[PDB]
Amino acid sequence: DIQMTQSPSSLSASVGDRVTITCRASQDVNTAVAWYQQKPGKAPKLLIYSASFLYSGVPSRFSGSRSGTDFTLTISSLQPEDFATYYCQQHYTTPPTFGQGTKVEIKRTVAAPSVFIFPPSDEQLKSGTASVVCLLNNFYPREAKVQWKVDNALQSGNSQESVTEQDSKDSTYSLSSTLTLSKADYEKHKVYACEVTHQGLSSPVTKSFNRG
Amino acid sequence: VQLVESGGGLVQPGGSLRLSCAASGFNIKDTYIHWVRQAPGKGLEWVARIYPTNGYTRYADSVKGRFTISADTSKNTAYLQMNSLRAEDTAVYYCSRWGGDGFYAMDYWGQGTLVTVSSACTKCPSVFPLAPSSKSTSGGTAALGCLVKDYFPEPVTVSWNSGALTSGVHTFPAVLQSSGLYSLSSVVTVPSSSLGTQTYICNVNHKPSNTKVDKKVEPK
Repeated sequence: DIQMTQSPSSLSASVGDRVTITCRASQDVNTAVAWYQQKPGKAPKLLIYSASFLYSGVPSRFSGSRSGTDFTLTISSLQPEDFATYYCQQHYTTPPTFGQGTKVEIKRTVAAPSVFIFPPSDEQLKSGTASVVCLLNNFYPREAKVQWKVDNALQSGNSQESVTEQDSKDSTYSLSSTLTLSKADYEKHKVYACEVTHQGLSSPVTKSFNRG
Repeated sequence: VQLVESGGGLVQPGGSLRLSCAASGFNIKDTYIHWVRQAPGKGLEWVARIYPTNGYTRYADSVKGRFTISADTSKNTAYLQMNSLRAEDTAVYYCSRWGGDGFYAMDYWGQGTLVTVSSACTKCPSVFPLAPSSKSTSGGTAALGCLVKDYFPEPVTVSWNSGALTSGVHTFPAVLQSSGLYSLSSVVTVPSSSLGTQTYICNVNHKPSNTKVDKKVEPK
């Protein structure tokens, strides 16, 4: 199997920057290489065919080049909508092999999250369980710390986080943290709080509510 | 030109499943058809290919002896028969063509079909509102949403106001809870002044259990 060694695995650059993604084919594959762009939850889209030909409809800022066994995809002026995982593919021999992919992230100015807290619904409480949700909206960088405190007790092992993929227009992330307790455990406490630590915040922000 | 996959879903380990790839706007007899898969959070992996006119096929070593690709040229459809499915076969399966004037790359792909190889069973989601409150405001902007909980297998889709509300919407990637069931929230930031005036309804769809839920999210 001809390996397509893609590098780097991840990449972060500002808008307007020139980004270069390389694939070193372990064997000669002449110009039989294609480049694909994959947005989260979507099918890959063809960018470059035959190592250097721009596929119809693809912006001119994308370019492909071959230099022996090394192939490159260049985005001359990185745009916010270029957040995606890029993959090279050789089709010289069977099996057609894909590179491991390159995750391209867009650098932007620091943006503090807007924090929101959501108590469990009465419908869910009736059903005997309590989920408390904390939302961190539109922030940059991705690194954020969310701590749950139930009557000042730091919670551990009873919450789960989810982070959205970078926004294609404003380059921010969003995060949800869900604290799960039984209705019985939930009714034994009063203040439910989520404390957020982020680069855009002077000091940690706390959002909370009193049960009732 | 369009490629449309169907047939994905939950199947037990050792089980069998046949995926379909219905092509339109072109003749599959003129092109090669490929199957490419992607495990959750992983990269792309070519699985199989066929030349429908003469039925010549090729497979990846990871699926050889268990998967079979075929085609019905009158129906303009290709198939992926999967036998003895393993947990490692869980992935979104895409079909693709090798076409054009001289592209010889995969120019058109299908939307994909998720195949879950698990001994667990189907659970529809429980949908609860994430009500906008005084604790869900931030200077003229309120947040509201829906918690889509305890479903299996993936996926679920969420939309707001039948697709009329898209800006400010964030549907989070599902997470697997300790129970082995998925959970996610879909939130939207709206003007605080719209709370008692605009109606907000989340439309949840869980095709694996034929479930469609429309939950109205009211302040309180």
